[PDB]
Amino acid sequence: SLKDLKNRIGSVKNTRKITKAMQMVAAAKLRRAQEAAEAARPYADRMAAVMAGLTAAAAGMAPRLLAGTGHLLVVMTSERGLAGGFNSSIVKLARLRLQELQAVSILTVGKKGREQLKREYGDLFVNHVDLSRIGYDNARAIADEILDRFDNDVATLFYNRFESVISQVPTARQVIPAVIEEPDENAILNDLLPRSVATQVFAALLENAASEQGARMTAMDNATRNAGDMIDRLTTVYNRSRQAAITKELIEIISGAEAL
Amino acid sequence: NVISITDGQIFLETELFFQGIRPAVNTGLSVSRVGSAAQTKAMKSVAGPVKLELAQYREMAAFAQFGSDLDAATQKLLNRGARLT
Amino acid sequence: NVISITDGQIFLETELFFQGIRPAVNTGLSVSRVGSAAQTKAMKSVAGPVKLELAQYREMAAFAQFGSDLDAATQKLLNRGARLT
Amino acid sequence: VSPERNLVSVPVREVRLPGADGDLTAMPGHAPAIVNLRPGLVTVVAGDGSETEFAVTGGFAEINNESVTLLAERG
Amino acid sequence: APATTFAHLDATTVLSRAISELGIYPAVDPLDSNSRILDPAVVGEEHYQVARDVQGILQKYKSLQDIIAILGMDELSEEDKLTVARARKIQRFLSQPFDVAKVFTGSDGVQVPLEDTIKSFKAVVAGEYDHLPEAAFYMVGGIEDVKAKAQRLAA
Amino acid sequence: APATTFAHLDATTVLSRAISELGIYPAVDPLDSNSRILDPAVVGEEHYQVARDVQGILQKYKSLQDIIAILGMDELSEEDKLTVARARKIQRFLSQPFDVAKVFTGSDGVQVPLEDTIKSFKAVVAGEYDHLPEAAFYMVGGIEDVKAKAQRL
Amino acid sequence: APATTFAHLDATTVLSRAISELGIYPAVDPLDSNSRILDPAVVGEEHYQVARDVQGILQKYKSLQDIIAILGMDELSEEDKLTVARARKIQRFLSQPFDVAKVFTGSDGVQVPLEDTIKSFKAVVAGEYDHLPEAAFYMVGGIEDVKAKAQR
Amino acid sequence: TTFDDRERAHEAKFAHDAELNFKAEARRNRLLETIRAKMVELRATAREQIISEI
Repeated sequence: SLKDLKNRIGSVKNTRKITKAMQMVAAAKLRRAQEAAEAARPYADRMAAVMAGLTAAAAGMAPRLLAGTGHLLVVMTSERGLAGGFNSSIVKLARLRLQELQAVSILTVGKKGREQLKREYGDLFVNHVDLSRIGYDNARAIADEILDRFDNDVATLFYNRFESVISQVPTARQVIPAVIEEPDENAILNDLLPRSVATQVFAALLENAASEQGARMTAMDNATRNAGDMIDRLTTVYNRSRQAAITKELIEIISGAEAL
Repeated sequence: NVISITDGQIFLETELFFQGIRPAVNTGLSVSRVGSAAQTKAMKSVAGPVKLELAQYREMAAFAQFGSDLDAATQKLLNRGARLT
Repeated sequence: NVISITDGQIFLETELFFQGIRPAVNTGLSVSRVGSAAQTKAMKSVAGPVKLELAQYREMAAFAQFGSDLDAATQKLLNRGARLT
Repeated sequence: VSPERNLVSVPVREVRLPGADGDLTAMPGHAPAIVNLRPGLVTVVAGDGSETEFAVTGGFAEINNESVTLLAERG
Repeated sequence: APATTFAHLDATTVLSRAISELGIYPAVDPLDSNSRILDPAVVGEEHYQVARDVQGILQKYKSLQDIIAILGMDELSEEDKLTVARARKIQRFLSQPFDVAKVFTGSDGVQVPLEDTIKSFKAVVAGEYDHLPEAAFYMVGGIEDVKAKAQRLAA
Repeated sequence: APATTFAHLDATTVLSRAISELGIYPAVDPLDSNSRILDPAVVGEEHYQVARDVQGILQKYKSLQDIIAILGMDELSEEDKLTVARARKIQRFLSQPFDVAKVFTGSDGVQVPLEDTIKSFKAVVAGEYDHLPEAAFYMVGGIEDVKAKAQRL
Repeated sequence: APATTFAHLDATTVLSRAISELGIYPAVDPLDSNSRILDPAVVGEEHYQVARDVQGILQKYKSLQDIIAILGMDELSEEDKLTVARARKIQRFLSQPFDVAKVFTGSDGVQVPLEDTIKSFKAVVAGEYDHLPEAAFYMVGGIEDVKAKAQR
Repeated sequence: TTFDDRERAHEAKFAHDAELNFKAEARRNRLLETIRAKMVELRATAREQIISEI
C-alpha cells in the first residue's frame, strides 16, 4: 500500500538528516578531544621523566608494592552506541586476553561494556557510569578505588587507541604494578606512583573518547549513505505503486462505463 | 467491509505464526465488541487484566533488547511476561 | 492542473499550524513567479534578505534539537532564525 | 601544569612554594631538584618583578638549570 | 465519503487507531481535530491559548519522536526532554474514563467541567507538575485526581 | 491467478527473487512456504520442533534486517547478534546443489535424506557449529559436507 | 510522459538555483547536464579528453565539500588544495556574458568558438594559469579575455 | 517512523526510569552538614532499596 510507503520514505529521509548532522557533530568533538589531548601528552611526558629518574635509583630486596607485587580487568567503553564496532572491538580484546591468561575481577567503565560483559558472565566488582568528555577528577576516583582494591593482585586497562578517523586499535595496558621506561627518593616515589597511575587512566580516557567519536564519524557516515540507497529503492517502488493505482482505478471506472 | 459488520475480529499474522506464537493471534489488533459480558464470572476474575499486562510486556521486552542494566522490577516483569506468552 | 495554470502558489501545512506557525505557510515551497516586481521598494529592501536568512535557518534547523559543540556563527544563525520565525 | 592544562608558561624571576620539609625559593640556576609540595599558596615573581600568588592543592616541583616546572594536583 | 464530510461540519473529532493502540481513550487525535468556535473572541484567550499550547508541545514531541527513535532520550537537552515528559503527560491527561465504558475499564466514569479542564491543562503546560509521574495523569478526571493518584501511588 | 491457486494446494513452495539474487538456490522462501502435512502427529515431534525452530530464528533475523540496513550489526544486542549468526548460517544451509543444475553451477548434485536433514539443522540451531564459518554451510548437502568444507578452509 | 520524451533527447541542460545563487550565469549544472554526442568518435579525442577532465575536477571538488565544511580548508593535502583552486577557476570560466543581457549588465555579450573553448579550458586544467586570481575567469569570453581582465 | 520498535521501546524505557526515580524519591522521603548529608546518604540508599523488592 502507498499509504505505508509515503510515510516510510518520510521516516528514512528525516533519519538521514540526523545521521548526516551527527557526522558533523562527531567531527567537531574529535577536534576538541584532540586539542585537550595535546595538553595531557606533555603533562604525562613530564611525569614519565620524573618517574624514570626515581626508578633508576630505587633501592633494590624490597622496593614498594605498587612497583612490583611479588587479575583485574579494567574496560573503558562508551555509554551511548551508534559508534560502529568501537565497543565490540574492545570487548573482543578483553574476552581474548582473559581466555588466554586464565584457564578474575572486572571493572566496567561505561554502559556498553558492562551490558555486554554482564550478559556473558559479569564478575563485576566495581562499575562506573560517568555523566559528562569528563576531566581528570573522575579518573582519580577510579584510580583510587582500583588502588583501594590492589591494596589489600594486578590491574590491566583496555581502551581503543587512535590510528586514524577510520581505524581505532583496541589495546591493553598494565596499570598496577607499574612498569619501567625501557625531599627523599622513596618518599616522592610513594606519592608519584599512585599519581602516575591516575594520569595513565586519564590519558586512556581522552584517547578512548576521541576514538569513540572517530568511530561514530565513520559509522554515521555509512548510515547516511545507506539511507540514501534505501530512499532510492523505496521511491522506485512508491512510483510503481503510484502508477499502478492510477492504471487500475481507471480500468474500473472505464469497465463500468462500457457496460452501459 | 466484513470487519465493519462483525462484533470483533481475530487477526492472525504470519510473523507471529512463524516466531512460535500459535495460535497466531495478535492481541492488540484483535477485539471483541461484547467484552467481559461474554465471559463467565470465573473467566472475568482471571482474564480482566491479561490483555493489558501482555501489552506492557511486549513494550518492555523491546526496550530490554538494548542490553542496558535492568532493575529487579523490570526483570521480574520480563520473566513473568515471557512465561505468560 | 491549477498549479500549472497559476503564476505561483502558497502551500499550507498541518504540522506547521499545530506547532504554532500561523499562518501555516511553507516558505520553502511556496512561490510567486511575479515575485520582486509585485512589492513596494520599502519591502524590496528587506524581504529578499529575510527570505535568505530563514532559508539558511531551515537547512540547519536539525541543530536546534542538538547543538552542543557549535561555534559563534552557527549559534547566531539559530538565534536570529528562531526569532525571525 | 595540571592534569588538564598549562597553568604557567612564561619567563619568571623566581617561585616560592611550600615543600614537604620546608619553604623553597627557586632562583635562576638552582641545582636540579624534585620535591613534593604541600597545599597552600605559590608565589610567582614573573618577568620584570610583578608578583602573583595562587592557592594550589599541592603537587610536585621539578627544578633544573633554567626552567622550574610545578606539576600541580587539582586536589 | 469521509473527505466530503469535513466541509459540512462546525466541529470535527478525529479518532486514530495509532492512539487507540496505546490504551488512550477516547482515541482522539489532538493534532487532527478542530472546531470553528475555537477562537479567542468566542471562548476567551485563556481557553484559546491553553488549547494552542497543548497542541504546540504535542507537535514538538511528534517532531522529536524521529530523533529519539534512533538516539534514545539521553542525547536530548534538559529542555528537549522536559517537553518530551510534559507532552507524554498531557497526552495521558487527555485520556478519560467513560461512564458508558465501565463494562470495559472496570472503573467508574468521570465528567470534567470546562473551567477545571482549562485550569488543569494550563498548569501542566506551565510546568507546575513536572515532579509527578506519567501514570498519575493516565485515565483520570480533573487535575486533583492526578495529584491524588500520585499520592495513592506513593503507597 | 496465483492467489487463487493457493486454495487448491496441499503444499506450497514459494520461490523468492531476493533469495535467488543472494545466490541461494533453490530460492525457497522458508517463511512463505507451507504444508498441510507439517503436523507433529504426521512428521513426528523432532521433525516438527526443528522446523518451527528454524523458522523462528529466520523470522527473528528478518525482523532485524530493517534495523541492520541503516545502522548495521554493531547496534544489535549481544543476543540478537547470536541469532543473526546462526540465522545466516541456516540461510546458507538451506541452499543445495542440484544434479540438474550441474550444467551451470559446476557442483555435483546432492540428495539429503530427511533423517539427516532434521539432525543437521537441530545441531546448528543448538549452536554446535557456532565455531564454523558461514561459507562452510553454503551449497552443500548434509552437515558432514559443511564440516569437510570448513576443513578445506 | 517523461519516459516517452527521454527516448528522443540527445542532451539535457539543467538550470539550477544553487548555481544561480553563486552568480554563475548561465545557471547550468556542469555535472547534471549531459550529451549523447560527448564521445571521442563524434566530437574528437581532444574535445572529449578536455571535457572529461573538467568534469572530474568538478567532481573531486564536490567530494571535498564535506571535509572543507566541517573542518576547514586548511586541512586538505597540497594536491587537494590545488584542485580546489583550479576547480573554482574552472567554475568561473564556465560563466559567460550574453548579448541578450546587455540591457541589464551593461557589458557586451560574447560568442566563443568551439576550438577556442576546448583549448582555453585545456590550459586551465593543465594549470597554465595557476598564477592568476579567480576573479580573472569570472564572466568573460575566450581565455585571452581572462589574461586581459587580470592586467586591469 | 522506520525504527517504530526502537522508538517505542526507548520512550517506554526512559518513562519507566522517570517513574522509578520518583519511587526512589518516595523511598528517601520514607527514610528522612546534616540536611545535605542525609539527602545524599539516602539518595544512594533509596536507589539500592528500589533495586531490591524481595
